[PDB]
Amino acid sequence: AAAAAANLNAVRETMDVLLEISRILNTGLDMETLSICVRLCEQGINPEALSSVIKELRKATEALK
Amino acid sequence: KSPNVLLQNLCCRILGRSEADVAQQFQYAVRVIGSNFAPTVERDEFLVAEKIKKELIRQRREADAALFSELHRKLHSQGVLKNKWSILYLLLSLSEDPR
Amino acid sequence: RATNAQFDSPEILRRLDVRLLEVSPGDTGWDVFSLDYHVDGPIATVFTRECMSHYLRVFNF
Repeated sequence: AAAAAANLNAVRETMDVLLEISRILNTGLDMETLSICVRLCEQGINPEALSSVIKELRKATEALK
Repeated sequence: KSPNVLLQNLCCRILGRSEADVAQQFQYAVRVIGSNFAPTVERDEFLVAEKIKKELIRQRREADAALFSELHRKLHSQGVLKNKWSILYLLLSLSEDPR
Repeated sequence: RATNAQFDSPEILRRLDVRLLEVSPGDTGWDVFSLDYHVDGPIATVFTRECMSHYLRVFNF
């Protein structure tokens, strides 16, 4: 109602503060991928396993070109 | 969201392709993520936060080390996350120094 | 022990060591090369701990 629109506002705050953390450390991810990894993290996911996929997807965007 | 479509959704952000253009990369994602869908280590947010500070020292900046304290304050302030260790270890592990 | 710092006291050069910086995804040894002098006892107050943390920042420059 109201607290769930404050929730919907606090999630747009959370992606922005994680975008700030993503840019100051100079990671490869942009804002569009960053909204997917958090959805993966709410269900529970191993970041050691996700990082091995992320270091291959971005190295396979120019191996199918 | 189902995980099988969510990993495909990751594959469509990284590779700019349709969800049926690319299924080899999506197959490698289903290959790796499966049977390790839970973290393999003990976790707390505090240790990886104090290593993100160690990461900001490595790039020769200490003003962001005190800005990142308030950026991690906002995460505790909202409380809309399930795992705050996991995304932060991911963003730490994918880092790179510009030198 | 191949230069003009062999003529100094052995204790001071002995306590020096190379240290690898805390946390690093794979990159040059230039970013993670450091030195650490071991010191204990009474003079650890004159050689203040926080002052060593600033000394490494001078050392990087």
